[PDB]
Amino acid sequence: DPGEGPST
Amino acid sequence: TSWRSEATFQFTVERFSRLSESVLSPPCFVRNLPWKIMVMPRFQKSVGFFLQCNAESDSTSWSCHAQAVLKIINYRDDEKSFSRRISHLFFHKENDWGFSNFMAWSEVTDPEKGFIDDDKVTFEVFVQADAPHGVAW
Ligand code: NA
Ligand code: NA
Ligand code: NA
Ligand code: NA
Ligand code: NA
Ligand code: NA
Ligand code: NA
Ligand code: NA
Ligand code: NA
Ligand code: NA
Ligand code: NA
Ligand code: NA
Ligand code: NA
Ligand code: NA
Ligand code: NA
Ligand code: NA
Ligand code: NA
Ligand code: NA
Ligand code: NA
Ligand code: NA
Ligand code: NA
Repeated sequence: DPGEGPST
Repeated sequence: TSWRSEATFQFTVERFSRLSESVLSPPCFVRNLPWKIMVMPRFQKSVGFFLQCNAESDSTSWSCHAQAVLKIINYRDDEKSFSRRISHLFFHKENDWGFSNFMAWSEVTDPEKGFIDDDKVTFEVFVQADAPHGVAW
């Protein structure tokens, strides 16, 4: 998956 | 004006193949708040691409919901540009949102793909933000 979420 | 409810802005990252630290674009004002593009390498490996909002402010009362389209421009054919969309409530504890694995690093840096030229890659954000709360009382 594209790893959606906060930069951390 | 800076009170506009939406805007599209770009940030061109130079010496891209050599990117090691997180890079931040100048601010674009929408709803009178500073929005920025954040790019970083993730695991060379993948392209980290996030949208940041009002991160410098020490305020803890603000919030702004927005939808956005994060796109990496393909200079050879814009129909080949790659984009993903997000929907997020930005506030002091969650001031940015995006994708740590937006695109494969090998693909964006592939000279035959059309995303990189002279080791430069252009990022674009189209943000549509709702009226903020806890800011302009
Ligand atoms: Na730029
Ligand atoms: Na910019
Ligand atoms: Na360059
Ligand atoms: Na800054
Ligand atoms: Na800008
Ligand atoms: Na900045
Ligand atoms: Na602006
Ligand atoms: Na700020
Ligand atoms: Na910001
Ligand atoms: Na803040
Ligand atoms: Na900032
Ligand atoms: Na800021
Ligand atoms: Na506050
Ligand atoms: Na708020
Ligand atoms: Na809002
Ligand atoms: Na809000
Ligand atoms: Na806040
Ligand atoms: Na941030
Ligand atoms: Na490319
Ligand atoms: Na580009
Ligand atoms: Na809007």
